[PDB]
Amino acid sequence: LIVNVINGPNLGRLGRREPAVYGGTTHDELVALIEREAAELGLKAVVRQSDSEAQLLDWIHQAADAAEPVILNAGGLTHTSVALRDACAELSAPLIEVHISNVHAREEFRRHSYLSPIATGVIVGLGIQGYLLALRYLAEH
Amino acid sequence: LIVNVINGPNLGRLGRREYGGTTHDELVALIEREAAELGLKAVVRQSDSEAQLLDWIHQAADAAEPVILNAGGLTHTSVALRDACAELSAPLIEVHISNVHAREEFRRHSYLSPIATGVIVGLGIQGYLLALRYLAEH
Amino acid sequence: LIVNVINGPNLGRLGRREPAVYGGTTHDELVALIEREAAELGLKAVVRQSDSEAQLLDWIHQAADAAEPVILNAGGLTHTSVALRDACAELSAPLIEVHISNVHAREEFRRHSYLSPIATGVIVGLGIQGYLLALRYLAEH
Amino acid sequence: LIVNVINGPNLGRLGRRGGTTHDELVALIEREAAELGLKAVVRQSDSEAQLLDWIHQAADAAEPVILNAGGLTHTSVALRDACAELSAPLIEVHISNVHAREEFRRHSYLSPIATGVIVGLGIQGYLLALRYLAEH
Amino acid sequence: LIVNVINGPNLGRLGRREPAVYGGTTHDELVALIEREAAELGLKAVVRQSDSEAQLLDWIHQAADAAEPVILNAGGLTHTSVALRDACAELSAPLIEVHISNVHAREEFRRHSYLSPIATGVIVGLGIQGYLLALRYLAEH
Amino acid sequence: LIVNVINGPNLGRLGRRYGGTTHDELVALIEREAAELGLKAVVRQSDSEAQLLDWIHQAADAAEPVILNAGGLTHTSVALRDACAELSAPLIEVHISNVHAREEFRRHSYLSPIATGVIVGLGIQGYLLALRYLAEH
Amino acid sequence: LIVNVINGPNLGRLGRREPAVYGGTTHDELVALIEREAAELGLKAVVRQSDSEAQLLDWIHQAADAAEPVILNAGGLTHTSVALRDACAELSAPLIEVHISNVHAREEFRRHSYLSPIATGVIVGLGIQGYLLALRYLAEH
Amino acid sequence: LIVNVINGPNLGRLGRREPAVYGGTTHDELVALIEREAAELGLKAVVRQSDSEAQLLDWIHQAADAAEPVILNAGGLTHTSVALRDACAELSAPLIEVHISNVHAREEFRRHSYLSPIATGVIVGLGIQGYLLALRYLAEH
Amino acid sequence: LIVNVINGPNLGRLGRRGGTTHDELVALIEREAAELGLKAVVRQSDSEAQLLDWIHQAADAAEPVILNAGGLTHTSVALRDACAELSAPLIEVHISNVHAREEFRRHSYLSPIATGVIVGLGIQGYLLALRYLAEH
Amino acid sequence: LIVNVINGPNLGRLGRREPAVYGGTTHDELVALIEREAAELGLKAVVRQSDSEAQLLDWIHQAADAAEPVILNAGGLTHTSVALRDACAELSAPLIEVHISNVHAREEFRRHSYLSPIATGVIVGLGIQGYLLALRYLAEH
Amino acid sequence: LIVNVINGPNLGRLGRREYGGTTHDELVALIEREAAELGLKAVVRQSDSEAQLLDWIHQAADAAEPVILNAGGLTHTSVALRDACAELSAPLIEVHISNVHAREEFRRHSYLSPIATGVIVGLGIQGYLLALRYLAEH
Amino acid sequence: LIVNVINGPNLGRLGRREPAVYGGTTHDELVALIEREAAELGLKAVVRQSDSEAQLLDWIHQAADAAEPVILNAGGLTHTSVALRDACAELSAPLIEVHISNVHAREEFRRHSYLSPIATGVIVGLGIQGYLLALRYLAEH
Ligand SMILES: O=C(O)c1cc(NCc2cccc([N+](=O)[O-])c2)cc(C(=O)O)c1
Ligand SMILES: O=C(O)c1cc(NCc2cccc([N+](=O)[O-])c2)cc(C(=O)O)c1
Ligand SMILES: O=C(O)c1cc(NCc2cccc([N+](=O)[O-])c2)cc(C(=O)O)c1
Ligand SMILES: O=C(O)c1cc(NCc2cccc([N+](=O)[O-])c2)cc(C(=O)O)c1
Ligand SMILES: O=C(O)c1cc(NCc2cccc([N+](=O)[O-])c2)cc(C(=O)O)c1
Ligand SMILES: O=C(O)c1cc(NCc2cccc([N+](=O)[O-])c2)cc(C(=O)O)c1
Ligand SMILES: O=C(O)c1cc(NCc2cccc([N+](=O)[O-])c2)cc(C(=O)O)c1
Ligand SMILES: O=C(O)c1cc(NCc2cccc([N+](=O)[O-])c2)cc(C(=O)O)c1
Ligand SMILES: O=C(O)c1cc(NCc2cccc([N+](=O)[O-])c2)cc(C(=O)O)c1
Ligand SMILES: O=C(O)c1cc(NCc2cccc([N+](=O)[O-])c2)cc(C(=O)O)c1
Repeated sequence: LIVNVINGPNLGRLGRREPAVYGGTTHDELVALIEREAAELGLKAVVRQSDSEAQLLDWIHQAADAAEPVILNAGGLTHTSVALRDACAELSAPLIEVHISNVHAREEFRRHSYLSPIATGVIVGLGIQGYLLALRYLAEH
Repeated sequence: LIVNVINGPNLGRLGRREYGGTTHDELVALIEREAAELGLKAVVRQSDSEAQLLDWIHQAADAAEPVILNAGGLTHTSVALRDACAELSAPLIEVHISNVHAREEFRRHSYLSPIATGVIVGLGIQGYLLALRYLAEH
Repeated sequence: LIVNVINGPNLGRLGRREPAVYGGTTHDELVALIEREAAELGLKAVVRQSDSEAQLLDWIHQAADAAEPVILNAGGLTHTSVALRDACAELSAPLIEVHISNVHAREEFRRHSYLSPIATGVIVGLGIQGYLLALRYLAEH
Repeated sequence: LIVNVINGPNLGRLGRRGGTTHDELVALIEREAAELGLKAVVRQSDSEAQLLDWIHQAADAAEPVILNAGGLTHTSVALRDACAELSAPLIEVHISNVHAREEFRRHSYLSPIATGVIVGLGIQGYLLALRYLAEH
Repeated sequence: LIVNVINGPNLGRLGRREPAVYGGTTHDELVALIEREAAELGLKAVVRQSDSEAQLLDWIHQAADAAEPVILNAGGLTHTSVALRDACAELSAPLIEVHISNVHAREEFRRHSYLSPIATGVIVGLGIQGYLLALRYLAEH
Repeated sequence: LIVNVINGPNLGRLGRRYGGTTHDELVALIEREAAELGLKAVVRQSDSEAQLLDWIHQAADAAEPVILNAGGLTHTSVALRDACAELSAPLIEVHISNVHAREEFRRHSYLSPIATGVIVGLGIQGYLLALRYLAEH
Repeated sequence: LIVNVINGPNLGRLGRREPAVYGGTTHDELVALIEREAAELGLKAVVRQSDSEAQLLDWIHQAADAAEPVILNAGGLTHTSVALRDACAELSAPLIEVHISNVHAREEFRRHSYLSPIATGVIVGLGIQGYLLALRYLAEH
Repeated sequence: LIVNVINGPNLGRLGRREPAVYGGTTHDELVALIEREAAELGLKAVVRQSDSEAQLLDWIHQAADAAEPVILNAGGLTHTSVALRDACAELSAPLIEVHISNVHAREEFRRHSYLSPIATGVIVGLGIQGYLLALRYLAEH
Repeated sequence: LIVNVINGPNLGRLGRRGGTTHDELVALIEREAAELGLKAVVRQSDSEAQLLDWIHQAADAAEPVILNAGGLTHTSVALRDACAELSAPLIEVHISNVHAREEFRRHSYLSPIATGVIVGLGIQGYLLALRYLAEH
Repeated sequence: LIVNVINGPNLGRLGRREPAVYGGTTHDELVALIEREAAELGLKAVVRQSDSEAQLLDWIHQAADAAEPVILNAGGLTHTSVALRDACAELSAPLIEVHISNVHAREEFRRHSYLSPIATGVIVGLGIQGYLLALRYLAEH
Repeated sequence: LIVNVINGPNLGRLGRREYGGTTHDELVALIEREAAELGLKAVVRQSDSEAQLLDWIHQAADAAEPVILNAGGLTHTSVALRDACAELSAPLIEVHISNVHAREEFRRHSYLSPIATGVIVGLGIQGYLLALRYLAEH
Repeated sequence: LIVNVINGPNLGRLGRREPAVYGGTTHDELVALIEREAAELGLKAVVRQSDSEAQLLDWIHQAADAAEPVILNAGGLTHTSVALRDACAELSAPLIEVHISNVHAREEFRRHSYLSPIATGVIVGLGIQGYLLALRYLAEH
């Protein structure tokens, strides 16, 4: 089973920026770390990142079409794109929203999510380890 | 390293009446075994009483011990619980079995989330094990 | 047929005082007034009062295991206790919420109820006799 | 003592998508009324104007009112006003549990100036309203 | 110049109630007072009351058709009817909203009028005298 | 295959200050189209909530569809909504003007959540297009 | 009987420009008309204007101590000043709020008044004549 | 006469995803169906779809300079995009906002729109036929 | 001549991560109240039901109350109703300035029914409130 | 050590209207009491009152320059004057807000204060003693 | 060519700030020199008195003189100000020294902004100099 | 010394329609004035426009990485885009927001900006000159 991990706006600048907020692991490094861990779990992971909403929707259609699960961290889109939420609503396989930071201890507007109500589950504020714990849930279903 | 798992009211009624599946005494064994398997000691206690929860959260404060907590309904009502928890130096992880952001609008706000290290929602009984794992690393 | 009447915080000092917004009847004379009406319609009503939210929950628990119906007047907790709502959600058997005073005349915080949406029905502002009226609903189903 | 039972718009439709038509409820009420020594005058209208005149008449004659106003329960100040004048008890009644439903059904204009409220106890709620009046 | 005085629902009950609100004058006397003042001011006045919205809507249509000013006290309808407002918005002549009591000192729900924004002017809380001040406004324009 | 077209408060006043064209021209226009489509259309207009509620009850009992333009009652009357909810056949809300370009209070509608669909701002043809949707159900 | 007419900030600017929002009558001409009208009514009108809040407080204080009625158009202070409210609260004689323009046909902030809920009545939109009308209310006490 | 029919994010999935509403007609077919209807009415219907907000913006820019009509189903963007609204306001030919499903009967955030207050009119909940319906309006006016 | 000083949830934790412990607090309050002609009973509980019992006893005994209900200030309708019953003065004290804090701390169920409130003046609040009671 | 007791609008009229609510103590009796109290404690109280916002500003500016502590009862301006807050935030010394009446048992608009969030503390509802209690806090720091 | 620079409450206190480091006296001299460098005359006044502010605004209205106004807190609280300012027929520029959008919620609404020609915020005392430069060109 | 001037969606069509709300000067003419002016200050301006949020985020990343200041008119995204705010938050050099029109004289949705609270400052309503007055600030530091 393939499992898509999809990262949204600004997330390709992970590690080089905001290390005190998002940890020091880079995104090139995130991919490898997650690839390694899906393998160990008997899963295969496609980890991708984009600053373009249109790209994100395309990858979401692709997963919806393959019946593939999806670990999504939309960055700021989470609280703004109806378009995104509509795309993830097609997903037969489970959907796990992840955010490295604790969205709830942060600005007011980061506390409302157009995606949370249609997701299997959500993990927030557990750093980069939030992706791996998401794989783990999927590997068990 | 001792890890505190705390379950708020009505959580003694787990399993009985439908999600999963698992009962409370069962959940105790899953977590307890998983924890040791990770090299951790876990006490798991449930309570229908705010004062009992506050007491456990005080004892864990004094003891600098990490806390994992499904406070339940009190998540959305209790300022006392929130202030009890703010004292914690060790990580605190909020766990909810169901996906609360897909429920009534009043479970969509949590007094605990903004003072918590992290939050895990909608992943079932597995949530606890995942919190246990995060703690094993930090 | 075993009907449960539960009374939450502050109702213990009924009659006693204040007696003008709730009326003359004591808590003990309430038990007895119900206990008799319980007979007059053929059921065996259990009446209990506690200021402790936890006792109440324990009692709602029992009634759920027993599949026994519930008449509930949970003082102020009505408006602030999700856990009390949650425990009441479990009732196979009917739940009648009763408030002695017309809570819709009183302060605004008193005009929303967490219990109201998961209850079979609500009786409000018919005084002490409202408990009795709801005993009669249970007789008829 | 003549208790008035007034029923609002759409309530003549009773029994359609309790198969109790309006006409049947009038008989279940009138029985219980006298099975308690009271005269119950049960009426229905789709006209706000009409209901307002009915409440006028009860106002002018110190008679108790049991009111299920339907929609107008949430919309009508003119109805709130008229029911304010009732010196005798007013008991607002609704067959379904309005709190289990849409948010707009959760506010009532009537509830605050009413003596008491019965909700979602089906049709026996009208009857219970009477038993209360039975005690005055 | 014919001027229209229209009164909404419950306004036939002037005399009752409260005598505290409201005041002493019955609808009849008010009707008689208005006609007296209107002649005295050199205008003909037609005072009608109804508890019926459609009835009030027709009285307004005719005033639109005839280019007659209206002095309007709609009772509750002030705060609830788009129909009435829509209808009054067709009046080419002046429209003066009048209320007997001080609606800004009463229930929050009375502090909003659908008519106020499309009226020429508004007089409130000045009792029965209000109609006669409205009258005077109309006579000078 | 009958379609009820019901207009609400004020729409009697059409053509004398929606668009031009009178109410009488409207009924005429709606019939010719309904016939052009193998439908019979009964177009009535009241100012009374009572009169409307009643027509809705009749369409309910007869399982006829309704094109409704309730005027201001769209935004005020829960009564009108409950009667409309009874309908088993389609219900199509229509407005002549664009209710979303006007005052705020006109931008929420008690009917829309329980209607099949809504047509706003396309003037009088708004009714015509609605019948045509009913033609293909 | 002494009657006090008090105009708040900007109302010294009356007549000049001249707005079609307010009349072409200057604030001087307004004084003349009121005192004149009051004389015809057998009242004695003192008409004063200020841009200073504190000065309006002093005049209200002075009206309170002499138990004289007040016709008030506080301009915009209506909407912002609690201090004016508290000072007007202590009047025993009537207080009639007057605005030249219809303030419900205007912007949102002009549609709440700190004063309305404590005034005897309010006249809004009838132009300069509103002051004369309020005089008539007062002449008839 | 050229009419532009513009479909927003996720409308490429038309037919493949949840059919209760939006139906079982794919996007390809709709273009055929729209194209045929235009022939019948003596119109040329250009039908296009993009997940790219910038691609939509460009198409709407073009429709403006050409003064061509626009039928627009912007999907989610309806509720989240100001850029879209602004470009649309900029059109001089009519703009019919079309939505396949009854937006007003779903989640509250689908109940407010950016485009509607600047649209000629709006069609909702009439399925794929809305688009045919909007064409008819355009054919006559 | 008795004053009740009742302390809510978490306040048993004082001086531990403010400085002054709860045992110091009682010490301070008792002496100062003695210095004023009063006798002060200073109780503290994390349990809502116990606070109710302490407020009940005081309503019965017509003794004044000083109350730092902790978080219970913003959640407990029960507690408030219990305090509504008090006939002698009810003074609300918070050690910190609850208005410079989170939004939910800027609203109290209690304040609207207390004689008055003292906020943000640390431990001296209690003593200050004892001094309002000496004078009445 | 000098303490600034500043009283806002209407407070000059203490001891006159509204003996219930504000007490029987006059402002002159207040200025005296506070002065005697200061002596007993080792402080020198400077008590001033004004209905003028510009004046209170002046006074707070002066306290700021002298790094003197301020006890302020701002009257209405508590709820309205951002300019007041601004001047107060400049104080190095403690700032204790005082209200004679329990503002939290009165109109909602008094329930919220611009100053409270930047005050050392607030004492409300204890009548005139509240000024002496504030003094006494400043005597210990 | 006369330009009115009007400073509202608390602005007499610049330099004993918390808001730059320059004083009101000094700012008066900055502005005057720049205005003259720009072919203009700037009258710079500050008052803590709303009534005073209205007067100057009345005068500049009657003179059809443009206005640079930094109204302090009154920006958020005075309709009387809004009203006085609406009368001006020459441009009105609202200036603030500090970024108001980055502070309290109450600072994010203005009675003036809606009827100002334009607004300049966050750019320090320099905001006054640029405002002048716009009036210099139009 | 590089200064990035970056313009959002729709800004390409500057000059063309409008010339009322923001207009007259085309985007090219704009690029020329800014350049002519940036030089006279001893700066170099890079002026780019785009309809694409991704592209906009890309240019902010570049400025962010280069430590160059940014004058940004994001247009609509001012109000809608978290990701752009997060991208802007990483800049270490001043960020200045500019809008040609006065955004506070317009619709309510335009009266809130995600970037103002993280910008150095904002210039609004001075049209094109805003940009030139923004360079001028940068030249001073
Ligand atoms: O807006 C949000 O809720 C949000 C946005 C983002 N944006 C992505 C981002 C923002 C700033 C900087 C980076 N980065 O990785 O350099 C990445 C992340 C997160 C999170 O993972 O917790 C949450
Ligand atoms: O309101 C909540 O946030 C909440 C409350 C609760 N309450 C405990 C509870 C309520 C109903 C039923 C059970 N149960 O386990 O049978 C347990 C649980 C959960 C959860 O982890 O899904 C979330
Ligand atoms: O929060 C409520 O709506 C509520 C609270 C209460 N509180 C219980 C209570 C409070 C104060 C005093 C008494 N009592 O028994 O004198 C009882 C009662 C009722 C009622 O039955 O109408 C309703
Ligand atoms: O809701 C209102 O704004 C309103 C309603 C009404 N309703 C008419 C009314 C209601 C109850 C009783 C009577 N009456 O005359 O006994 C009359 C009047 C007035 C008024 O003239 O101040 C204002
Ligand atoms: O409040 C509304 O949404 C509303 C009210 C109405 N009211 C009907 C109406 C009011 C005033 C005048 C007329 N007329 O035809 O002269 C008709 C119509 C429409 C519409 O179809 O756009 C919408
Ligand atoms: O804010 C208000 O409600 C308000 C303000 C004012 N402001 C006083 C004012 C503003 C602009 C111009 C003038 N004037 O007379 O030159 C006077 C007047 C009126 C009114 O009398 O209708 C209402
Ligand atoms: O609900 C509140 O705003 C509140 C809560 C509390 N909670 C009591 C508390 C919580 C955590 C720690 C302690 N403590 O022992 O220092 C005390 C205190 C205060 C106060 O006195 O300012 C105010
Ligand atoms: O608006 C307020 O919160 C407010 C206003 C005021 N206004 C002062 C005031 C109003 C009416 C009468 C008097 N007085 O001194 O006779 C004084 C006082 C108080 C208080 O000390 O509790 C509180
Ligand atoms: O309320 C505002 O938006 C506001 C208030 C003020 N108040 C003036 C002020 C308040 C406190 C302290 C000072 N000062 O001179 O140190 C000045 C200034 C400014 C500004 O120029 O950016 C903005
Ligand atoms: O919503 C805004 O804050 C906003 C949006 C926009 N949208 C950009 C835009 C919209 C329509 C037309 C054009 N144009 O240049 O033709 C440009 C501009 C401006 C401004 O520069 O004042 C401000």
